[PDB]
Amino acid sequence: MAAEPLTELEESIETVVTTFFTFARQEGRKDSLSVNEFKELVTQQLPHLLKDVGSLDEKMKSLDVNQDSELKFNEYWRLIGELAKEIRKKKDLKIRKK
Amino acid sequence: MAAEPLTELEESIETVVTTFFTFARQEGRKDSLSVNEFKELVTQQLPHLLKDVGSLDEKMKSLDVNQDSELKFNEYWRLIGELAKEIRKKKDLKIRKK
Ligand SMILES: [Ca+2]
Ligand SMILES: [Ca+2]
Ligand SMILES: [Ca+2]
Ligand SMILES: [Ca+2]
Repeated sequence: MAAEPLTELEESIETVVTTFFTFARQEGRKDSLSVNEFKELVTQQLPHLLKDVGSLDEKMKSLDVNQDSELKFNEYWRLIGELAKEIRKKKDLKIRKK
Repeated sequence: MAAEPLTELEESIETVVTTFFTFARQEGRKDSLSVNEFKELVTQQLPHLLKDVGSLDEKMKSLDVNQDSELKFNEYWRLIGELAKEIRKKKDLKIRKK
C-alpha cells in the first residue's frame, strides 16, 4: 500500500512516486495517470526537461500501449525513464521493432 | 547565484542518475552495470526495498532481457521501476503494508 521508512535510494524513488500520486489523484483514480493529470505533469512539472509538453499525446500513445488510456502503474513509470536517459540522451533513440 | 535549482523531476532523475553512474563506472563501460556492478547497488544501498541480496541472479535475468551481462543505462533503469513500484506495491497480496 505505502512505505514504512527508507534509505537514500528508497527516499529518492519515493519522492517521484509521491509526485506521481499527488498529480494522478486528479481526475479519476490515484493509482493510474489520466489525461488531465499527465498533460498537467508535463506542462507543470517536466517542461524544461520534457521539451515537448505540446505533443504529449505521442508520448501517451507510446506509453499506454494497451491503449486503455489509463497510464498504468508501470506504463507511466517509463516517462521518468525517458527523462532519466534524456539528461544523457539528447534525442538519439530512434528504434523501430514489432 | 550560479548553482541554479532545476525542476523537482530534474533534481530527482539527477540524484538517481549520479548514484547509478558511480556504479556504472565501477567496472568496464561507464554506462552498463555488469553482474558484480549491479549486485553492488542492492548489496550496498537497497536493504529494505528488495530484501533479497541473495537471488540477484533472478533480478538480473528479469532485467537484462538480452542476457548480455550488461545492464545498459535503460536496462538498469528497469530496477528503478520495480523499486518505485515496490514502495507502493510491496507485497499487496499478503503484506500489507507498510
Ligand atoms: Ca488518475
Ligand atoms: Ca494503459
Ligand atoms: Ca560498468
Ligand atoms: Ca543487456
